[PDB]
Amino acid sequence: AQYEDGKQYTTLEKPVAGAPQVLEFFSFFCPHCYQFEEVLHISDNVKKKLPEGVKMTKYHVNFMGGDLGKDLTQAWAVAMALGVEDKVTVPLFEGVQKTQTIRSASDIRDVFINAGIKGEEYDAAWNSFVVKSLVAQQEKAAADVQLRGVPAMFVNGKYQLNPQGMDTSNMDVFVQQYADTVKYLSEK
Repeated sequence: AQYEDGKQYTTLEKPVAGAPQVLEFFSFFCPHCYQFEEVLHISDNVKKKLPEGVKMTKYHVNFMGGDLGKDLTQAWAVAMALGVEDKVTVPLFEGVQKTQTIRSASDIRDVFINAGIKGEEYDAAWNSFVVKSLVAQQEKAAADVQLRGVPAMFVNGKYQLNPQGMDTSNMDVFVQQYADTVKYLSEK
């Protein structure tokens, strides 16, 4: 066939009920995730090919970068609660991987301040129980698919994107193939 299990996607043998439709996992410590965000704009190009009525979820993971990795999952929860994902994603990647100026929770906070979120507002979100359960959701979702690797995408709690089985000669071709596969899996 053209799309075959174990080729452009794998099937979970332990399918996950009540999962978000399109679920993406990442880490600001994850180098391909940096690529997925800055260079390839994967999340974006997928949305452009997803149907009417499909919501897109993206979660951070703990298993890279130790104590800062966890700080970063809470911070992403703050970002989701405030709706400021599009303003902090890039300086967080670049602060962790490019300039390496993010070394503590306080440096993470600085990115939010610089991005125009107010101190009072960041610290109140940081410390709120709404952010705690949002942290809990991110962790529960990673837990349900026994996640050991990022970047990762899951469709309808049963399919996992397998980017290794797509070719990377051409960046644009890789992206479209990736998105088209998400579209295929979506309609399944």
